[PDB]
Amino acid sequence: DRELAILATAENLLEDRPLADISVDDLAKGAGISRPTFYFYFPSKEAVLLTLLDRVVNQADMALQTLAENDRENMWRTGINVFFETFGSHKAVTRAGQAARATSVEVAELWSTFMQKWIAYTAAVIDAERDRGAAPRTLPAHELATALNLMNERTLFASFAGEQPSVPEARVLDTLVHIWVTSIYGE
Amino acid sequence: DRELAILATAENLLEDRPLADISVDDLAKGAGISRPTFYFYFPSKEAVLLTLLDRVVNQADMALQTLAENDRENMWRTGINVFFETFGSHKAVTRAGQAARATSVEVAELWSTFMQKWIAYTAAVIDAERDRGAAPRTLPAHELATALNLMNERTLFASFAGEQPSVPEARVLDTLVHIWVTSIYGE
Ligand SMILES: CNCc1ccc(N2CCCCC2)cc1
Ligand SMILES: CNCc1ccc(N2CCCCC2)cc1
Ligand SMILES: CNCc1ccc(N2CCCCC2)cc1
Ligand SMILES: CNCc1ccc(N2CCCCC2)cc1
Repeated sequence: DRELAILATAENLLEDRPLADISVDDLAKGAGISRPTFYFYFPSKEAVLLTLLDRVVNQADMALQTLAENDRENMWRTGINVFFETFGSHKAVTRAGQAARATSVEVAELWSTFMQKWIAYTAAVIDAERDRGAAPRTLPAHELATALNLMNERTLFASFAGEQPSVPEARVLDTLVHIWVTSIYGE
Repeated sequence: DRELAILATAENLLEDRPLADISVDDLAKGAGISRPTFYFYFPSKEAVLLTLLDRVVNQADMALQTLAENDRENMWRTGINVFFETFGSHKAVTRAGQAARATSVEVAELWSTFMQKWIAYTAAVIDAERDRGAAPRTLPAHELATALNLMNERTLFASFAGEQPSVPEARVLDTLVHIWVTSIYGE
């Protein structure tokens, strides 16, 4: 399938260079198609990135939904790990998709919708923990959930991209889980 | 002074539109100078932004240094508030400077150097709290400090920019302080 070959080529090329340094000819060439055939499937390379990002985000969303449908520290660690493993398996798409937020309304909306959904879920679990007496009623659950999920987005991204500063990738899950558990269950 | 007029004009224009939508003629016109006179002071509008960002970051750094040279929850709240009030007083420069990270090595290095400095300081205070028995020895202090400061960067930025999702600006200091205090002092 030619559309899949375009997507595979784009992800492969994003490992080596940013989207600005990839041409439609590069994408068409790697996919084994002509430039006009490429434009049948996508109007631009930015549309290719949007489709790649949608597939990665959808993969994380489906894994989280699978977890949601089935100790306290391990509960949170298993969910945070979905983000760690899913986006960490597509670091080039993740990095390019984060950068495209500044210039693409569709990319920004894709990220925003996903984040709002799992912030709302986080808040609902915190509320449930408070209802059963396991967690104290401290901050508004939705505000706490927002900050913790923004921390995870920024901190996981830093670890993936090798940024300075960053938590080493091999330490970042423990670091985030500690902060989540102490801030959710601590007085 | 013509350089200051350029900087003032750029900050004023960044409140209304991004840097891509501001021309050197716009900057020169607002500053009351010609285009070639502008290029005496700055080689590009991106250099103007870099200078603006350097002034804002330096303002925060000097305020933090003043605090460092002079209860536990209030100690952390007063320091986090430096970031809240300094960058919140220059939201347009802050937003443009964050966006320029993706394309400017000098902007990225400016942010990185500042962040590394106050992560190192945060870690040193955490270590001091552990040395005097006030905080438990849980995560490596530098890793904990890294995640907490990345949370603050991402979460304050979201609140300033009106992003969705975000913590409301009037709630964001309480939210961050809670997470810092529980994760630093909690077992
Ligand atoms: C039964 N709840 C399973 C579960 C499902 C999802 C999560 N996460 C926690 C990390 C943020 C997304 C939601 C945590 C636990
Ligand atoms: C509620 N949203 C939680 C969330 C947490 C982390 C992320 N990211 C996405 C960017 C790469 C790091 C993981 C995205 C969403
Ligand atoms: C005596 N220590 C004062 C003090 C100075 C700086 C801070 N911050 C805390 C927020 C991150 C930057 C460092 C906290 C407390
Ligand atoms: C250790 N660095 C801490 C830090 C915390 C917050 C920020 N930001 C800068 C972007 C706007 C929100 C505040 C920058 C640095």
